[PDB]
Amino acid sequence: EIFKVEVKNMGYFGIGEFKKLLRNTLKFDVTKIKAPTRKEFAFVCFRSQEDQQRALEILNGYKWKGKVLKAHVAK
Ligand SMILES: [Cl-]
Ligand SMILES: [Cl-]
Ligand SMILES: [Cl-]
Ligand SMILES: [Cl-]
Ligand SMILES: [Cl-]
Ligand SMILES: [Cl-]
Ligand SMILES: [Cl-]
Ligand SMILES: [Cl-]
Ligand SMILES: [Cl-]
Ligand SMILES: [Cl-]
Ligand SMILES: [Cl-]
Ligand SMILES: [Cl-]
Ligand SMILES: [Cl-]
Ligand SMILES: [Cl-]
Ligand SMILES: [Cl-]
Ligand SMILES: [Cl-]
Ligand SMILES: [Cl-]
Ligand code: NA
Ligand code: NA
Ligand code: NA
Ligand code: NA
Ligand code: NA
Ligand code: NA
Ligand code: NA
Repeated sequence: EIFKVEVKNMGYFGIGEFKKLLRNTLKFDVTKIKAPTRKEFAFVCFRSQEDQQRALEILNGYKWKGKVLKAHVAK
């Protein structure tokens, strides 16, 4: 089943940097990322609901690449 979020207020970023944050720094089990413009927003899907819930708790308020990130569930 699908456990998706949208990360917002990202400013400019690289996909390598973002996948590092999610998978190396925060140890999320990421199944998929759609951030095609490399700015402002990224959709992410996690293998478990636990990581989706974890991503929303952590990323809301998380200072990264000069920005205070926000995140919400995505359908
Ligand atoms: Cl920026
Ligand atoms: Cl932004
Ligand atoms: Cl960029
Ligand atoms: Cl990068
Ligand atoms: Cl990039
Ligand atoms: Cl990096
Ligand atoms: Cl990081
Ligand atoms: Cl985690
Ligand atoms: Cl992907
Ligand atoms: Cl799409
Ligand atoms: Cl992408
Ligand atoms: Cl592209
Ligand atoms: Cl689950
Ligand atoms: Cl988890
Ligand atoms: Cl919050
Ligand atoms: Cl924080
Ligand atoms: Cl800063
Ligand atoms: Na934004
Ligand atoms: Na980085
Ligand atoms: Na890792
Ligand atoms: Na693309
Ligand atoms: Na748009
Ligand atoms: Na922070
Ligand atoms: Na959405």
